[PDB]
Amino acid sequence: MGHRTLASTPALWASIPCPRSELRLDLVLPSGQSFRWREQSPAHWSGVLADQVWTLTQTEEQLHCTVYRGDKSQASRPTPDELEAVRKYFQLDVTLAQLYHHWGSVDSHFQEVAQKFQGVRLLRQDPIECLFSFICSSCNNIARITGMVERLCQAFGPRLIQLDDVTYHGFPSLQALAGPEVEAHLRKLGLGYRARYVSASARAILEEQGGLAWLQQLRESSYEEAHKALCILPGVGTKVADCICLMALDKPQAVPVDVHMWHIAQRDYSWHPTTSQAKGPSPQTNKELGNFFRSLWGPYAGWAQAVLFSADL
DNA sequence: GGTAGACCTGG
DNA sequence: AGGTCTAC
Ligand SMILES: [Ca+2]
Ligand SMILES: [Ca+2]
Ligand SMILES: [Ca+2]
Ligand SMILES: [Ca+2]
Repeated sequence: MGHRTLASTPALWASIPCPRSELRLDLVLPSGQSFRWREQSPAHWSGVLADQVWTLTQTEEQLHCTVYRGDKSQASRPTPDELEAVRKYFQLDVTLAQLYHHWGSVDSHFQEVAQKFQGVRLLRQDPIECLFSFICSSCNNIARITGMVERLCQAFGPRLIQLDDVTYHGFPSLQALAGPEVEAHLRKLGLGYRARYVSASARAILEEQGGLAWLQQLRESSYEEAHKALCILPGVGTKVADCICLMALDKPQAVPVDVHMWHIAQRDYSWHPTTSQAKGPSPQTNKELGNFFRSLWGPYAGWAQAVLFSADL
């Protein structure tokens, strides 16, 4: 049959209690957090989650999930253990109603816009996927990032299943990305200079930093200590490190600063740098702007940012 | 020690 | 969407 819909094969879906006010798929899944989610049917989002493929759709009160067991298994509704993977991914224990309240309390501007854009939360992503996706994000549009990431997974990622005319692949290992002649191969896939960064970082982690554990144990480390460590890797500067911290390493206070931020900082908040004499973006001033919004929104500043970014782009 | 080049490209 | 490395 291939890609399932809620109407098409109703016995195969299981529901996770979640109102649209807590999660809007259409606002989080395509919004440049993950690049590997596709809306194959209208309102149905298919992607790879915990090394299986899932199709997600939502009604007013429920989030509907189905998982694609292969030719190995018979068709089954998602198990409670399987569904806890989905819950974990979307970090539903974090309650947006409460966060939106707190942000709207201490920021009148937020109140105005966040009323229109609810359900904008942050995914908890695998650090590897996240790192390499955002290494490729340098000087890059979401569309081209999406293609680069997709091509990279087809090339070096294990085959999961085929639905319709789409072959879902897992995100590649450090071993695959550290393999010989990978950079050359990735250039043929049009990553450009990012090809060198992918290979160099995969090798840097495996051969110098002590492997996958190093990257994963940056979850337990502080935001300060995790950011310093990521920046050692080739291709990883301040902005990429903040993205990884915020989307993979459980640092909600991380505020990745780009010119989009500055536009928002000036238009909406009328913000000027005080410490640095420089009036434009720099290492000093971006450090301020991150601190400013952490001061303004507090520990979940990064999540609050996402509501504003999802309002514009 | 904050700034102006090169790096890839789809344009 | 447009950041990271290198250079003085
Ligand atoms: Ca994995
Ligand atoms: Ca199953
Ligand atoms: Ca794929
Ligand atoms: Ca670096």
